[PDB]
Amino acid sequence: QASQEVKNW
Amino acid sequence: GSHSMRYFYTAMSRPGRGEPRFIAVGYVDDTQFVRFDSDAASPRTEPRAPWIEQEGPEYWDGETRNMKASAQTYRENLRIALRYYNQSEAGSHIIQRMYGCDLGPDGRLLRGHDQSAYDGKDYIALNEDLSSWTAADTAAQITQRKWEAARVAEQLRAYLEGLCVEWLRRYLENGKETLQRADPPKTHVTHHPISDHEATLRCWALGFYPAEITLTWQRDGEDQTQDTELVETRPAGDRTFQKWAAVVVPSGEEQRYTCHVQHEGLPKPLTLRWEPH
Amino acid sequence: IQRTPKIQVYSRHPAENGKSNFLNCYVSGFHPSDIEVDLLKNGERIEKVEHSDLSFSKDWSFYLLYYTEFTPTEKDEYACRVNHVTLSQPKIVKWDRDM
Repeated sequence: QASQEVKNW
Repeated sequence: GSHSMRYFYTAMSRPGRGEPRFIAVGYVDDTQFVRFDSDAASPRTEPRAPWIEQEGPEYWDGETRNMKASAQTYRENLRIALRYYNQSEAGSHIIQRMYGCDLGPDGRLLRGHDQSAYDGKDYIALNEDLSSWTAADTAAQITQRKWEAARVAEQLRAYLEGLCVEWLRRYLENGKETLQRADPPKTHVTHHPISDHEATLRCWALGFYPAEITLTWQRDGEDQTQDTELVETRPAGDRTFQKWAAVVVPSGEEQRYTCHVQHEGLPKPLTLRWEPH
Repeated sequence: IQRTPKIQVYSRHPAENGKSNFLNCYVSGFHPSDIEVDLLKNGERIEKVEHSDLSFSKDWSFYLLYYTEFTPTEKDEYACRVNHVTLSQPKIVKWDRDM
């Protein structure tokens, strides 16, 4: 299961 | 033995030809099992290994939702990078990310990874401690400070120690008959005359899994790394791998050369010679 | 900043004229990701060719596997054609049953 992206660069 | 799960993201901008593309793939050890391509008509996270197809709709629908969002996130990340590096919108650029967990033989988490790149070079990486970052340049230091203040490392640490390790053990069970089964290599040596005074000895290793392998050529027991053509380990297309190593030898000296094969699916290192008979 | 691809053309199994096999063309170690790969039969493009999902290695260089079902013969010539930004011209690697 993929990780959810919580922030932008 | 040791296992791992990795995710690989690729986000590519293509100014004046279309929206940025996002491609993502999932691996258990050396076996791809899921994929997502934002360029598909109906972008969906799809299965790429048989043992993963048994998961229900909530799994496939949730992964699809996450990737659709991830694509939009890397669309924004590509724009933000233009700012940090003061680059125009005319150039094509790539962001890459690979992250995942390494299980030890005891099945407890051994290490987590999360690294990112911009146009093929290191950008920022989660250090081994899973709490701090390593930035490659001043632009990444902007990202670092934001992720420090936003306590991002902690959300990642939690994923690597938790869901990543759990799903990896889940996957390892669902497909143990292929994933926890090592396939030793089928090996042999071939002879190919180059002239009437020289020949190529090629040591073959076929149909092995996992991909990690060691092929060396010895002459009278002395390694010949400096004279060995070693090709890169390649996929066979059926989830096993191939590799060969060759040396150019003078006619008559063939039987002085030995091939040594190391692969975890082998009881013992093999020692081979050309068997002309 | 730009990495040219390594190419390898080979069959899935040791080739045996008249017996069905798979034709592979593995491109790896390249950057950026924009690459074009064709499987050739007698210099012409083979139609239904499939390829892996874009992935990359530990050094960020990309890799792809293009493949297709084929039956080797003694008359037919097979090859791989690759176009990349690092190439002034499409690079052709002929298929040799010995490599």
